[PDB]
Amino acid sequence: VLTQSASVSGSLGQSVTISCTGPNSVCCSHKSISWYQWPPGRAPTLIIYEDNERAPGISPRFSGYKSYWSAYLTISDLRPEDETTYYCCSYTHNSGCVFGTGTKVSV
Amino acid sequence: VLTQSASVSGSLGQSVTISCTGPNSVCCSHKSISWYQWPPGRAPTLIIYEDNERAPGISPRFSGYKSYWSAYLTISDLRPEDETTYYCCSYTHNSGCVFGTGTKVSV
Amino acid sequence: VLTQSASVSGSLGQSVTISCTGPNSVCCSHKSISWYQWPPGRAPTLIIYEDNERAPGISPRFSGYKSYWSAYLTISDLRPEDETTYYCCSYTHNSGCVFGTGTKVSV
Amino acid sequence: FLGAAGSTMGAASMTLTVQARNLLSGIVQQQHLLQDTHWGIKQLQARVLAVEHYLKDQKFLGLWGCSGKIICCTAVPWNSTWSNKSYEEIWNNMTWIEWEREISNYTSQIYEILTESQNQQDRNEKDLLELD
Amino acid sequence: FLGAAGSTMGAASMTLTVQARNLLSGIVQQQHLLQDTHWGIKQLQARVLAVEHYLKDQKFLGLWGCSGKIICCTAVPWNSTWSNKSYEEIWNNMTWIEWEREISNYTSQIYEILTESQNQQDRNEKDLLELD
Amino acid sequence: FLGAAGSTMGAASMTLTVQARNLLSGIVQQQHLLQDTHWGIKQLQARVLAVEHYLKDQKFLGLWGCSGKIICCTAVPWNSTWSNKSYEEIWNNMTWIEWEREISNYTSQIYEILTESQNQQDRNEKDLLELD
Ligand SMILES: *[C@@H]1O[C@H](CO)[C@@H](O[C@@H]2O[C@H](CO)[C@@H](O)[C@H](O)[C@H]2NC(C)=O)[C@H](O)[C@H]1NC(C)=O
Ligand SMILES: *[C@@H]1O[C@H](CO)[C@@H](O[C@@H]2O[C@H](CO)[C@@H](O)[C@H](O)[C@H]2NC(C)=O)[C@H](O)[C@H]1NC(C)=O
Ligand SMILES: *[C@@H]1O[C@H](CO)[C@@H](O[C@@H]2O[C@H](CO)[C@@H](O)[C@H](O)[C@H]2NC(C)=O)[C@H](O)[C@H]1NC(C)=O
Ligand SMILES: *[C@@H]1O[C@H](CO)[C@@H](O)[C@H](O)[C@H]1NC(C)=O
Ligand SMILES: *[C@@H]1O[C@H](CO)[C@@H](O)[C@H](O)[C@H]1NC(C)=O
Ligand SMILES: *[C@@H]1O[C@H](CO)[C@@H](O)[C@H](O)[C@H]1NC(C)=O
Repeated sequence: VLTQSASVSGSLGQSVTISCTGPNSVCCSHKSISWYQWPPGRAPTLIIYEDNERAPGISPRFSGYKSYWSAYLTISDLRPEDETTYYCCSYTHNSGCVFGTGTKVSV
Repeated sequence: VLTQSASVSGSLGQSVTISCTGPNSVCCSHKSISWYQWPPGRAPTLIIYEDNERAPGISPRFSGYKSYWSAYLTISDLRPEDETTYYCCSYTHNSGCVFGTGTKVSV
Repeated sequence: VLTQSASVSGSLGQSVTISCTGPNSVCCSHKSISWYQWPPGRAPTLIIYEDNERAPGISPRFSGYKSYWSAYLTISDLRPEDETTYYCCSYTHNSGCVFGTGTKVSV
Repeated sequence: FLGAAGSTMGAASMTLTVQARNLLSGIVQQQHLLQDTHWGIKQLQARVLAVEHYLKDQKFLGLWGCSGKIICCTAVPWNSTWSNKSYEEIWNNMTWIEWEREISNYTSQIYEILTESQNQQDRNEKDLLELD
Repeated sequence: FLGAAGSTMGAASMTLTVQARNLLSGIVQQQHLLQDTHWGIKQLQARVLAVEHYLKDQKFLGLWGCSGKIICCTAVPWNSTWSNKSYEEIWNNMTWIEWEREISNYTSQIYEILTESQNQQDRNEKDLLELD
Repeated sequence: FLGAAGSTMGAASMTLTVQARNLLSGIVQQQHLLQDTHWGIKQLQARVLAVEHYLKDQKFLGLWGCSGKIICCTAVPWNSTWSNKSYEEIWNNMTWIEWEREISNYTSQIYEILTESQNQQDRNEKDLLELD
């Protein structure tokens, strides 16, 4: 029910942005949005847990934001290790996690 | 020389007021006015010593006030034990006490 | 190079003033001016070291001031012990002392 | 200790200073100690007890934000259950020992509330305040 | 000491008060001393060590301008070298003993900087300020 | 104690901090005690005297409203009888031991006045102020 950009591409040292939006009951107002780097066939990684807050050890070149109808994940200073699928989730303190449709960052 | 209301009457749960006034040299400006409940033929009782200040243990339904020409003693929530004679006095920190003409609260 | 008033006179209980002025590089802006009582043929005495500040033990009747082109030494409540020659000097924290041409206070 | 406790509390409020002076130690002219074997240990115990009681009172003071003041006003409202006596009944009719005797049974809860209230106000609220 | 150290630091921030109460001395009902010869000297040493540790912590507090507060905010910025952990990582994921273990190696330099900074600001700058 | 007392008072005003650090106790690396019978009592006396002098100075500080500061300004005017020396004569020509030697005979009255004045101002006047 959470939709993202189908696919997206970038180049060296750039900044690729991915969207995450849905209905009012899924992605609107102040429901926390998390972003995971999730390479296909391996283990995920917490990139950004709270809307504007990252995970420890994450390179500072990853940023997150949330509008009133869509959340955005930005990857700056693109490096070859970023070429994976990324997924978002909507959650509150007790409500369960609702993942997204994913987005493959090309280069 | 200190004059009060001759006599006064009330009923259950009411509030009867008694006056205490005299010349400028007796009851005017800021000379402290005290009010004693004084049943006839028995021992008195300090009801209100300073103009707006009561004695310890007194029921809070007794109040006092002082204008620029007369002091007033109010008895609220009248009860049968209030049916006595009340007297006022004018005094300072070193000047002697000058009692009043008394007032019998009927009911 | 530092010039003063040639000579000056006063009387009992008065206040005689002496000037000390020179070029911009000698007596101008904020170069400290000191005043010494220096009887001829004997030892000097520090009267005023900083422009508005005296030496310890000096009678308070001695005062100093500095304008933007001349410094002034005032002696109030004149007494016979003041009848000496007075000299001024221009100095900074590291620059050397440059004395003046002196002034004999008559009476 | 020079102050007379037979005076009203409003009178000893002025004399607080000499009593607070004598509390710390005696006025100067500290004690030469020859260190008698098996003796003087009572003297060391006496000095330790002196500093212990001083520190107890300073602990109460510092927990109350009054670590530098002799008189400090607190934001603890007075419980009428502690005493229904008025201001002119306390400060003009009672003496300090009398009032402390009357308040002794509640003094413990007073200390606990006073420590909790004065600390919360000056720490949590002031912390949240400078947070913005 | 009533507080449980298994809770997060944001949880023990509320319980600070009971722990600060138990630090000074035990709750009242101090100890009758018959003064056994060659005995009880360990008890005097115990009391002296108690007041010594209390005074050490109060020395650190008073040098920091916090002599009257339990929580005080300081003008010392946090060094990322001490810990790169965030606010929600410290106050929501760590417990007080864990955090003190992580910070133990830098605690000394933290104390020294905190004493120098908080003292300079509240003495030299405030002195120069009232100078004019 | 690192500070050199041969420097002027204006120079040791900067070095106050290290001297205040060494006063409390030595820098860390407290003392293992095997408790020799009839021995070590001199060591307990030494520790008690250390805490006693520290507490004497902190008593003077706390009575003066300066319980949290190293430098505090007071509302006590300077008596010219104590010393007619100027500011640049004191802070630029004298050293701390010299100045304390000069002021030693008046130090007692200075302490008493300083305790009375700083206490009255911060207690009675502030009490009457919040009264309205
Ligand atoms: C002054 O205050 C004291 C309060 O202690 C009052 O005396 C108390 O009276 C009650 C009974 O009325 C006794 O139980 C207390 O032990 C008394 N306390 C004492 C004697 O310290 C006293 O009545 C007050 N004075 C006036 C004029 O009201
Ligand atoms: C909570 O904080 C602790 C910090 O202590 C994190 O655990 C540390 O992990 C590192 C290695 O990643 C170890 O070297 C430390 O010894 C650990 N400290 C402990 C266990 O106290 C822990 O990862 C944090 N939790 C989360 C979810 O990030
Ligand atoms: C610096 O200050 C000291 C004050 O102590 C001055 O020396 C004092 O001089 C008087 C006599 O003039 C002696 O009684 C004191 O014992 C001296 N105090 C000392 C030596 O510590 C000294 O004169 C001042 N310096 C200047 C240049 O004025
Ligand atoms: C103070 O009075 C309130 C009023 O009911 C009461 O709840 C509280 O327990 C009292 N506290 C003390 C310490 O007396
Ligand atoms: C804090 O970080 C700065 C930044 O370079 C460094 O110079 C300083 O030495 C550090 N101090 C401590 C106590 O870690
Ligand atoms: C301070 O000087 C005044 C001025 O006469 C004097 O009355 C007072 O006793 C002096 N006090 C001290 C402590 O020197």
